[PDB]
Amino acid sequence: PAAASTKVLYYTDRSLTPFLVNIPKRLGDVTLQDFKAAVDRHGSFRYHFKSLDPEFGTVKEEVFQDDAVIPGWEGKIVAWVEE
Repeated sequence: PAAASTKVLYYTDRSLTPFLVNIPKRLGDVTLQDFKAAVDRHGSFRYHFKSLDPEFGTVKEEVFQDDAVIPGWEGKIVAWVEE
């Protein structure tokens, strides 16, 4: 009966070292607004997520809408947060 959880790694322009945070939701249910809340960083950002495209393989996909579902990579989320 354990609560849902997704491991989230994200890179910012400032740091060469990525940040690690956990979101209390199942991958597939996690939305951009969930991700933004975990990051909790004000400013004008773009958000790219590591994803598997069926034609091109590993890609970075951008997500715009707050209610939009975040793609995962090997059951986790790997993200780039760019100012």
